Amino acid sequence: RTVVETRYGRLRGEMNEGVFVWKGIPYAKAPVGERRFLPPEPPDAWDGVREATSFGPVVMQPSSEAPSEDGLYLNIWSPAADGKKRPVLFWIHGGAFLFGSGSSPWYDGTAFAKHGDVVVVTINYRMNVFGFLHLGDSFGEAYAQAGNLGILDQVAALRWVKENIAAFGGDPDNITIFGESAGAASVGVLLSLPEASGLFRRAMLQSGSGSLLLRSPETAMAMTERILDKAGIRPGDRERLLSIPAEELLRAALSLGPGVMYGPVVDGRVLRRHPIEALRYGAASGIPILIGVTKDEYNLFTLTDPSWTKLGEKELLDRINREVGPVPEEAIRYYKETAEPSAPTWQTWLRIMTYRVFVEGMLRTADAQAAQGADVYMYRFDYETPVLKAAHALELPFVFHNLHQPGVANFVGNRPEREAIANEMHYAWLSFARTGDPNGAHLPEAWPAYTNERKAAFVFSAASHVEDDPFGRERAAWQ
Repeated sequence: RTVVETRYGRLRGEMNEGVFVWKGIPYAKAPVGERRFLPPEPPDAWDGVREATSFGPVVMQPSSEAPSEDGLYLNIWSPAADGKKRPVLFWIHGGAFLFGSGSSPWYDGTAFAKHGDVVVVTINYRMNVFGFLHLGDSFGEAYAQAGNLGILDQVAALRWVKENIAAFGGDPDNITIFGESAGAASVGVLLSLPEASGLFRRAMLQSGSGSLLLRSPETAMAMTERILDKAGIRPGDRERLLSIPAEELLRAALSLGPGVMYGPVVDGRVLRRHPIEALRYGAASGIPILIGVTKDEYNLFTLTDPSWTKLGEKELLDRINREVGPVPEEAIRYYKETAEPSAPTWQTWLRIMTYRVFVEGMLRTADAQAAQGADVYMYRFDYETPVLKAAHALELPFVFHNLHQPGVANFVGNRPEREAIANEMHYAWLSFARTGDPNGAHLPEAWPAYTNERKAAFVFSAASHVEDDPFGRERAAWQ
């Protein structure tokens, strides 16, 4: 029962906690050598039973084997490899398109599989300079898609599942794609992608949207120019581009520091238009979504960049305007009125960042989908949970019910309470993937669908409840 036959050959998995797991399955040919910076290609078939008991290496990233360009692998968890057509949850990890992997223990699919009788798939996709180096036409038409290779890898993994998941006990016609932060931005992009249309039935976006980390061609090209200089690669020198060692190319890129931000590029080749705008044109009509945000998420960014908490009010405001401005005066007045008397100054203003980077994107996405007539379920995660990371969503452990897993901010205190919230989110996510509706007795009260009329959203906290148009006042302040 551990051996499964796919279109490319047989795979041997292993038993774990009562469920079956297959690790390190290649979903595309290794993008090394002459295949570097090129779209993903179908993996080569093999004879015999390939071992799928160990995770494959993770993609190149700043550093269990060592990171490698040969990291296009996926992992599968299932109650049993049969023909029960179970819902399929396809996870796209976050990490600012810079680091991370589907093999990280906090994404272990055992709980979802065991508690919901669903199949779970987690993947790796090319990141940073290997997956998002926008070359444009600088090195020829063959590399015109280099700026979005990470997205293309995700699509290639999705096609592999659509084509082979049935053998692992999953239903190819009931795939729900979900992700957090950069992973949610990836979901947002795929929702708008013609090439991915029909590959999945539903989507869930946790603290992210198609606008998160999205770059314009001009912006992306400017970054590429700096990277190539640091790497000693002359524009148009395909030879050096392909022979430079992976570690050296990665070091060159990282030396630019957190100034360089990776992400999808509306390059007119892979992404023809803004991911959210596309939704307005029906790119994802008929695709239900569950979407939400982590309360005051940008505060978490000050942990990685303390500079925000050491700027004068005027000096802080200017930095915000530079990054997400222009900020209308109506908005400023709103934030001064809602400020917390006991909280430091920067916390008042950083709320502008939380809104522009996370809330607006979610609201635009929900409004676009609702306008198309598709069901939308919106939420705000308020539970205060403890904490070196690039992205800062906080729902993950509760959604995956991986509170035990190592690496997780597992600290003493409120065990029963942490369990209650997990039992609410875990099962609501399972219900959405199963039937397109997160409702059930696992929720203290009904979670109404998001409509322009009521704009209802579920609030997950120690005492979860429904709130009508909670972002209303704030939105009005800007619009």
